[PDB]
Amino acid sequence: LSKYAIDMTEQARQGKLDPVIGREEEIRSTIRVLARRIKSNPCLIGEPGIGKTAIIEGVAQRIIDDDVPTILQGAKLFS
Amino acid sequence: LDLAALTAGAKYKGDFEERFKGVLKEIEESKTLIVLFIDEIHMLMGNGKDDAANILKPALSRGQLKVIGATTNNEYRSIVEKDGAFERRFQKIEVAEPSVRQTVAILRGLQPKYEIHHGVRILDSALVTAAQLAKRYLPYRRLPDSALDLVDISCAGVAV
Amino acid sequence: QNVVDSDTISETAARLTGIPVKKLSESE
Amino acid sequence: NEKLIHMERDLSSEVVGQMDAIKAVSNAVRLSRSGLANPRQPASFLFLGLSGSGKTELAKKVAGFLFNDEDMMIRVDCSE
Amino acid sequence: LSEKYAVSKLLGTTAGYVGYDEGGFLTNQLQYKPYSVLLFDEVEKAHPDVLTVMLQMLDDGRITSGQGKTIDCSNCIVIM
Ligand SMILES: Nc1ncnc2c1ncn2[C@@H]1O[C@H](COP(=O)(O)OP(=O)(O)OP(=O)(O)O)[C@@H](O)[C@H]1O
Ligand SMILES: Nc1ncnc2c1ncn2[C@@H]1O[C@H](COP(=O)(O)OP(=O)(O)OP(=O)(O)O)[C@@H](O)[C@H]1O
Repeated sequence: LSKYAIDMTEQARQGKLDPVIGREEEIRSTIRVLARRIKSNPCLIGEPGIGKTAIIEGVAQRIIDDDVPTILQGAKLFS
Repeated sequence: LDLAALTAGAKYKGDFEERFKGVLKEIEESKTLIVLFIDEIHMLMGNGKDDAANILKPALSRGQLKVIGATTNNEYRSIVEKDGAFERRFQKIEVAEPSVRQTVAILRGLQPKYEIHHGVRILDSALVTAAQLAKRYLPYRRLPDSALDLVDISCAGVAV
Repeated sequence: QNVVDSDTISETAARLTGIPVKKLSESE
Repeated sequence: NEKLIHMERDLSSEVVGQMDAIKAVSNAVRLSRSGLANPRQPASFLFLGLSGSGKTELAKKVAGFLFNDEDMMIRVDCSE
Repeated sequence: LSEKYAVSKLLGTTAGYVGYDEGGFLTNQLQYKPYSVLLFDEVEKAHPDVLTVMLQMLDDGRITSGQGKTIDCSNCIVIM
């Protein structure tokens, strides 16, 4: 994936991806969906400038910090 | 930045990103504080968006990639209506026309350029009156240019 | 120059958003 | 107990006076949430009065009350 | 002012209709210039439908355009 995708979880592990605050529900919702069997592909829909990409950086952070399910604890997240 | 490399320089479907993405990455680091700018940023909305260079740019906005644009107020309105995204990255900076007296001040700064350009002397009163003339008789033009046109035109008149 | 709640936010915002009503100028 | 049962009091607190209207509303909202309002029909009312009477205030307070959000309301300019 | 109103004042062309110069005269001026003062000349002869829609700014200082955008410049001053 070199030159195809950015390992958000590595980058956040290394800092740079400043911590996401107040979007814990969006992240939990993302997780509830990722952990589904049906349509497990959540998407963030809303006004621009509210931190939608940032939420995902938050997802990466949550993954790095293992506040995610088994399937995500052993996972990576990319941009 | 824009129009040439971003449009004339295109034959293939990925040419909105080839060269464009290239330069965006070329300038991210080390080579001093490179700032690109767009004089005719109206294009950067895309005709129906479709990432015609326009989305890749803001997509990378989390860092570096410092660019200053320029648009008229109505073009601004149009790129806003036709995009909804670059606006989250770009700061709207309002530019007001100068007063007549201020216009004269720029005319004075510019006066010797015109004397040189045309080989003619210009009176300070030329500049003063040009600016008030313009306010009075050129309602469809802004003072900076209008006053300058009166100067550069007069000078050209004499040059001929 | 500890970022000032009032003067900094108001002034920098005013330069970009106008809002003269937020200035609270000594020239009142 | 407050959410529909003593709605009259919540509405009275936000909308003072207009007790007749408030009681008419109270019956309406109770039918809509008890499920008795027959499913064939959304509850609907015509609020008539004088300017400054609070007739739209009451409707907004109903949205306030029912959704905990007065901005829940959708407005329609029927005169335009 | 005629009943066509839209573009020449506050609303602008309903998006998708020809003429992408939208509310140029008033709304866009506020869009561009956060706030200023507006003067409504001889409102007696303004088209009635327009007098009515301009109420969205008169109170509940909202400014929703045909652009699908909203300015809401309640910071302005209006004189009729
Ligand atoms: N809740 C938050 N906690 C921490 N940082 C935030 C938060 N919300 C926004 N930010 C910061 O503000 C910026 C907004 O990021 P982001 O690029 O997601 O905006 P956006 O909503 O995605 O708009 P767009 O879809 O155009 O990127 C981020 O760079 C992030 O650092
Ligand atoms: N009984 C009341 N209790 C509390 N506030 C009230 C009451 N009656 C009127 N108001 C106030 O009056 C305003 C709303 O009044 P009202 O519902 O009569 O609007 P209106 O005069 O019909 O305006 P519109 O020209 O849109 O109909 C609110 O700002 C509200 O605080």
